[PDB]
Amino acid sequence: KIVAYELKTGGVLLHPIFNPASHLHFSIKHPHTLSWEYYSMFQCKAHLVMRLIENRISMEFMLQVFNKLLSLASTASSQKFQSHMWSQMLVSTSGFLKSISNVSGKDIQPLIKQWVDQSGVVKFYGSFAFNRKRNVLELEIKQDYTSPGTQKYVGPLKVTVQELDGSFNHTLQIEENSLKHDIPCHSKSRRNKKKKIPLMNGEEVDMDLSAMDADSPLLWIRIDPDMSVLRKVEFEQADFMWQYQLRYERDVVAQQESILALEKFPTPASRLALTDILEQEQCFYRVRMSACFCLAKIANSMVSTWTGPPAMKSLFTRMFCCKSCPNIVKTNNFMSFQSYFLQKTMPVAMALLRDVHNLCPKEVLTFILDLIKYNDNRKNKFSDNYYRAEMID
Amino acid sequence: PHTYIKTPTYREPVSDYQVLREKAASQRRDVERALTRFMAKTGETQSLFKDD
Repeated sequence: KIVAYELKTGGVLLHPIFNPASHLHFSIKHPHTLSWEYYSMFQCKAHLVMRLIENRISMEFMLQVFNKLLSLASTASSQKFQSHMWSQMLVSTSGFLKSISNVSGKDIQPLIKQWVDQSGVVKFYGSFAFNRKRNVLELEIKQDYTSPGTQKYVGPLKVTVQELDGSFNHTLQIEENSLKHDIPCHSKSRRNKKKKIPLMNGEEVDMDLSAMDADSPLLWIRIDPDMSVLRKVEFEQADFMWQYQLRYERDVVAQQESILALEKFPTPASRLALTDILEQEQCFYRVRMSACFCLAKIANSMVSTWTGPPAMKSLFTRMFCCKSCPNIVKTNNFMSFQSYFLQKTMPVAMALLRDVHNLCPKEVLTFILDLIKYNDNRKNKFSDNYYRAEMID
Repeated sequence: PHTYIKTPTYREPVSDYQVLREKAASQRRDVERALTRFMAKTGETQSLFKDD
């Protein structure tokens, strides 16, 4: 939301100094002259910058800062002196930074100078190349700092590389003149023997390594995984790396960004990846709800190649319909709250299917109308208004 | 085998889940269509098309 708004119009400036922001058509000196979208993005950017301050100075020290502010205010709140002490209930920026420096011993003045006083987000364009001879991974990260909303980042940058030997984090120092970052790569001895490949968490899984390159061990790369800067990343992986990142990652933001990047690769391996995500309980439900729409877009792009039925129809009849009647939907029992959301989002994405003539097929429209006719809600303890409203959608 | 002995018969029962779902669905759709057409005809009405 904030990178869309700041690249759209100028930027949000937390803590201005009194104009400080002349790129935008109102004055930021008073709350009653702000646009309402600017007020909303102001609150949004403020809580993300506080998450960044928690990233630099750990969460227990952050809660100690907040407790110190509240305790000064509550010793202030019981005095009777007319504001000799009632102004300890008012916080400022300098007092907040001083309380942070009191509890931690680190000051955050570079982070405050970059993300508060400066009003911009950063844009990262990354591309890699694997050097087989020296066994290194040559990243190439360049910033677009000449757009109207952008600024230049010179700090450190975390990158997480999943190779066959596991998941390794690397810190890159991205100075102004930097372009190529050579990080080292590990072995490929988990392709010699079939062993399980260890993940970002402690677990390990069986991966189908037939799509991987023979010479490179690395399975996927993520630039800034923890969202530790206010950034927009445009990484150029290979399509099998996006499919491996969709399947076997233990991070929902990486599964979402792989869904978002698989729309450019309409190959049938990506259709298999999104269909395996859709069938998979123990995936987070908002990833499957995105995979519905991604599968609809991919299915629209590979018409005159699609083999069987329309997308997600057989999957809908496998998950939510009767075993004896495929075209009759099961009676509504909405007590699971994840297959309820997936059930009410799957025909909405299924209706975006189009034939070679650019008209929605009469197999999906008939399916949606049979979902509407055979709807029986006399048996669940929950209402049907959102599911029926999504059927109209 | 019929002169002196008699046993009763019953009507054919339709215990099929498919046709029971179809019967309940079509009866619900027909009664709600009849109700909404009756209530739109005996009151103030709107129309998506001109004089419809």
